[PDB]
Amino acid sequence: RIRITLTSRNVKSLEKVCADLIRGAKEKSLKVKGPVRMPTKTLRITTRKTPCGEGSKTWDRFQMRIHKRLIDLHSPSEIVKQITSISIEPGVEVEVT
Amino acid sequence: GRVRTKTVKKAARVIIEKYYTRLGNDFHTNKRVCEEIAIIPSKKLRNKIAGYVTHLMKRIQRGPVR
Amino acid sequence: AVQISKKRKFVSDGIFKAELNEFLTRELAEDGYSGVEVRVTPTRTEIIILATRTQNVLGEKGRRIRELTAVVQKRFGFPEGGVELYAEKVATRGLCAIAQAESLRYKLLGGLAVRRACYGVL
Amino acid sequence: VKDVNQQEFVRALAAFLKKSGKLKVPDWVDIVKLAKHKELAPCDENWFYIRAASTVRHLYLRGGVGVGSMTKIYGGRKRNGVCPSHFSVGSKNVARKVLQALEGLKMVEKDPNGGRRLTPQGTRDLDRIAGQVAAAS
Amino acid sequence: LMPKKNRIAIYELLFKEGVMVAKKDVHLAKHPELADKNVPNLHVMKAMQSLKSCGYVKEQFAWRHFYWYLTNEGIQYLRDFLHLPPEIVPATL
Amino acid sequence: QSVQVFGRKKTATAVAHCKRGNGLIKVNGRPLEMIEPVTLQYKLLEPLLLLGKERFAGVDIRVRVKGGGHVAQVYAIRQAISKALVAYYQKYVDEASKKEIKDILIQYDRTLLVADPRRCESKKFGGPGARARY
Amino acid sequence: GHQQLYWSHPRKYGQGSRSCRVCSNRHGLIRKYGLNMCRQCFRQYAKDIGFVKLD
RNA sequence: GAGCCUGCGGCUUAAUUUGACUCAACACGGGGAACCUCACCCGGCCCGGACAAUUGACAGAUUCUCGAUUCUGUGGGUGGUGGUGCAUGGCCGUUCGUAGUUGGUGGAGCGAUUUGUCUGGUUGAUUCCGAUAACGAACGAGACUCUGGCAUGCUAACUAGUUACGCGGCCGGUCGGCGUAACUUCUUAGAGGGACAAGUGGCGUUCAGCCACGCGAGACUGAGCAAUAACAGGUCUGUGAUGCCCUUAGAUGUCCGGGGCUGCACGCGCGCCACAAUGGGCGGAUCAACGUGUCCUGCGCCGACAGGCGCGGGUAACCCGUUGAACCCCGCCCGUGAUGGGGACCGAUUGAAACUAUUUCCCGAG
Ligand SMILES: [Zn+2]
Repeated sequence: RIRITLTSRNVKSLEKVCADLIRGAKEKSLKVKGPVRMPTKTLRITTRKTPCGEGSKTWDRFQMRIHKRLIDLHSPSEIVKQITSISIEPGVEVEVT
Repeated sequence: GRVRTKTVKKAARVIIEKYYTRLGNDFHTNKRVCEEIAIIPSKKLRNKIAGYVTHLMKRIQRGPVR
Repeated sequence: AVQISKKRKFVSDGIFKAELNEFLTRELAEDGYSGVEVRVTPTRTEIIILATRTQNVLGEKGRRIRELTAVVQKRFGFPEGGVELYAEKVATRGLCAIAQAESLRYKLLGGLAVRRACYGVL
Repeated sequence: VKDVNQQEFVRALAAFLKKSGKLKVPDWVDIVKLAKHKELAPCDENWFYIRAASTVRHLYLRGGVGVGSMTKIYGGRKRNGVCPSHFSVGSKNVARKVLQALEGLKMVEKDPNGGRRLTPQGTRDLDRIAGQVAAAS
Repeated sequence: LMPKKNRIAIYELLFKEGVMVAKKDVHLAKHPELADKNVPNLHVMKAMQSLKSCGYVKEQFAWRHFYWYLTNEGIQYLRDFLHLPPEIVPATL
Repeated sequence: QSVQVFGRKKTATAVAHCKRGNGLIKVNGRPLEMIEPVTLQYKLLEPLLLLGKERFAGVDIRVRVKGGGHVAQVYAIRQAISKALVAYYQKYVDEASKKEIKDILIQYDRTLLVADPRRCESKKFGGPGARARY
Repeated sequence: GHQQLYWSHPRKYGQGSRSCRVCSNRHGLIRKYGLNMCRQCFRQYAKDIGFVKLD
């Protein structure tokens, strides 16, 4: 069995390649496990706005979304090589195992 | 702060003059008409429009609005 | 290997996207540089470059395009042939902010006029 | 050990371990201050039997603890006087000398996981005391 | 105070590929690209500094690093110093 | 053959499992009448003395609580044992009594059946808490 | 010689052992998430790296 | 106000480590001061050195050796925590997030300009209604965006769990640990719903709305982005942002152990109880959450505490971790008292290095 994870930065492009992967896999009559929704991790960086000591203690709250989706697949690796080459888009990282 | 803006005032009036028989005195039925007729990228804005149309319909059946 | 964690992988990616952006805005700012788009794919890292004029960036037989390919592979640690750079020509550059920002900057550095150059891009 | 007063249970279970004088009861650790965040020594003379009964009680509830997490259970608020009071672990040696004492009584087992669940005899003696305190009320 | 044997390793490597990248740090022990020798970082940033002042190389920078490119004139200067025929050509050109 | 109804305080989520027995009211294995906050003893016995002793004799509910604090878990228990009981009267019994138990709980305390939407809002800079400003 | 006294101080720790990877400054450094850049410059590349303000 | 922790004047004089002093100065410069690096202070190795001669040096606070395109081979190549933020940009604060600006056409005036952009009601709002020589729109406001409150409805989960009966002790009941059967209440995150002044009553140019009741997860809130602009309000000490000037090889980059953590009284903000009595103590008992982790830390030896040693997990919903958090809850002790109140001032660990205690702990200390 092969477990391919999907770690991305945008949710709109994550669920797109995730749905395009399971559709490209279920059409080959393969046992695909459901998309596991890993908890998202935000990257908080509270930086002072002004590059000096003048201000009213105004801070800048930054964030960065990190979404991970797990996809398992029990099938030979020869049938999954071409499937991994059709759902590749910028913003999402593919980790085949 | 229950006062609508010009985006809700104008849209709720142009939707009645083009569609009067469509909208009744129910907000939930009027809410579904705006989905098929108008194109709005927000859901909270649609409820404000359909909500004000319901207020206008009570005035229309009562008399001619100004 | 180092087993880069995801919290430090996205940051290491975003810095490579930012450092390559600043290096090209200081080098390709004359040919109308507008940005780059990366696609992290193993053994084939296609790094496209968006410029307004790409015929001069190529050269006689692709001389300047070979340097930048050999420039980032030595600073960021890319193997031989493991990185591929492509040059694309954008359209309607009037909608690109940095394209019009560098446009009138190269004309305001001569002290000609600040009202003619501004109205020229408007 | 539940279904009864957990405070009256350890008050009754400590008296059980006192009658059976088979614990370790170290020579010097039984007369020192218990935790770092504490101010003075425990006012009770048989304090080692009270924490012993409390130690088997927590192992009856949560297993695989070990002496590393036992000091977190008996942690408290440390008085810094002028600095803000914080939380600190209780004591590592007190938990170590009280765990090895129960292993001598065949109540706790050792494991690479650390301080595994109570022995069938350790669980046996706990419910017996739990039944006596229920009948007393 | 720069030796001669390292001068060939820094210029021939810059000849086979017209790109030389060095990090701006005057306290670095050894250059990453110059691993077979013990060439310090000073012998990479200062020996290349004389090429720019004489107009033999073009430099670029991203906050820590130099991006050197052998100009057409600079390659002619290195064709006689490195003792190579006029028929060979670098990889970048 | 069982209903699991959760009770949510600030963070304490208490899910109650509903079964039928002969006078057994325990939470997390421990008996409900012997929880640490002896002060809040009647708060746990609140759905007992106004709902009916004979109507509460043939019910066995075991609650599992996690999160929140001490007092938040107390109000999460009474929120679990009350809603999970009404859900049993409405799913396995008739609604004639399911509304009878519903009316006696509401007339006494609404938060006994409706969770509070109150949560700890995000802190802002420039002050110690949410609104205060040092 | 001079190779045993110049820059001989250990660089293992301290505020000067590390600096910004952009401005080379040693004040307001952000050692979080492997940024290793001063705070006054992180605001300039917050959008380029991906730390956009979703708030 | 009390002791104390830091910040800035004032003093000190190797220099007390500089800017910024109403709002919009004083835990600010993300600056909680051992070295760094520190701009200040004083001593020195030093071409780890160039656009048109040895670097050393056991002998010392000088004897001689070797390398063999870089030596004032003879007026400019350059460095920047050095000045100028009353020369600047970029950013930021503030006015002020108070709600305010602009165009066309038409009207008034010779014209600059004015009307629109308004008496009133309402709204947080130039938000609407209404009025009206103005009409119609734009920016802002709002909408929007991420958050939180519910959805037993859906999409899925051995990197999240419950629930069903079986090997673990007690009295099959009653409580725990160990294994792959059903699906998702609990957990996570995707899609899509839900809340609009919609319903009733009352008050209102019966418009704009407002108020009270229901039903209901709420009659609903907390961020973000934030206009025409202005200030001589800060930033040259955040930048290979920069102009110019000063300083530029006895050096206005370092660096060596470091000196710079400094007091007769006044000032801010902040932690800590007092004026035990609602508190300190001791022993129970029992519940979080965001966030981080190549460093977080789990088990076993042993210190009283602070530590130390070997063995391990975790680049993470996988390990820490079911994050056994404190206050609080319960039992006992203390008691017209500067008391068990108050915690001021007088062995280990980190590193190359703590003296002017870095922190930590022990006893004393009041
Ligand atoms: Zn920087």
